[PDB]
Amino acid sequence: TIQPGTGYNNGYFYSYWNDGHGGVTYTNGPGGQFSVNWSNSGNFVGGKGWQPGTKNKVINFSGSYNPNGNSYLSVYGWSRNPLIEYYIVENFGTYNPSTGATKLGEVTSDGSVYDIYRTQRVNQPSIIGTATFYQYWSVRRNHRSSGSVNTANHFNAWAQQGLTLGTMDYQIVAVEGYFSSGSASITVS
Amino acid sequence: IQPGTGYNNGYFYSYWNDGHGGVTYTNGPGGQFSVNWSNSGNFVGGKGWQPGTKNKVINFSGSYNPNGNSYLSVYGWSRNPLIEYYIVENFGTYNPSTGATKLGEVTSDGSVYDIYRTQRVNQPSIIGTATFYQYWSVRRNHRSSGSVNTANHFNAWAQQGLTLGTMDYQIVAVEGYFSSGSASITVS
Repeated sequence: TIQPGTGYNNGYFYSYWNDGHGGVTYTNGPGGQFSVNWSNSGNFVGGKGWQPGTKNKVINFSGSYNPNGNSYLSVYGWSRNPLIEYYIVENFGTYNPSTGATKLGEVTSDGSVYDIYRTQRVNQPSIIGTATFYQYWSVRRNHRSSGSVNTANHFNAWAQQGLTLGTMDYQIVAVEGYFSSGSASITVS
Repeated sequence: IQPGTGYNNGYFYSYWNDGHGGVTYTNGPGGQFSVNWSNSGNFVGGKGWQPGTKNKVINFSGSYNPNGNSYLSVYGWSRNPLIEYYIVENFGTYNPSTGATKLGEVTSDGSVYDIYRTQRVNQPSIIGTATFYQYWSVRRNHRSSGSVNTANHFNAWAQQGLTLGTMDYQIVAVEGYFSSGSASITVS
């Protein structure tokens, strides 16, 4: 009933994307809440937040996150000029999504050490169309499904290692899945 | 001893420096060598084989105490194509793969290694000044003793399209770069 796309719900921006593989139900709830239920999904990512995001937003989230297989829960966003995709990963399922990415260093924020990484995406889908761009990762060592993310600590850590922010695009708390099943119910503020 | 190559107590050795001063390379009994350095320039030296092989299992043991920029590695070259390579087992204050292009990961001898390549442009080499690629495997679990199955690295590199030519020397080496330290390493 909610199809892949973007828009606003109950005051919050939301984005939902899938590869058309079937097996994902994304729902928007009251306020900053969204749920995802999935079963033998393909690749998807969806959630609530802001458009545009900012370089110093403190993002609060709370709820339940129950992946069965490949999945992660993150602050997810994009920047323009240069085109950048980024993830501050708060929890993941059966696969560490930083695997294969180049480690850049570490940062401490909001009660955990994070490992930071970058990888190059070549001719991949993006907010401006097929493109080659860098994808930044900050992966929390102490997994959780509630908390507060001071995005500035991660942007500062990435910038130390090559990141430049031109103009911010969207910035959401998102659940990603990749050929897996699960449920999640997350509220953003 | 002075910068050069040779054999000592059954082992090939190579010692190179940039002329800056501040480093002593010493050959010891059997497969042992030591390095002591203090405000050095750039150097690399150690013991092993000439030529090395693409399936050698290399054993090293001892003490490695860098104070600054340094690494401990299986170090060697191939010819045709000219390739310089490092399987880095430990390092000091700087990750020598910094800025190199990551090609993948390989698990070997008790650790995940990150695999990289970079290009050296008009740089010193075993055949003179040249431009050539440099392959890296960098151990995540740092150690100063252990066993290196070189085939696991060479095969992983090949899978990422990193061809090796005819093998030249292959040693366990201590490198330093504008730093101080001591090391005592025995190869077998």
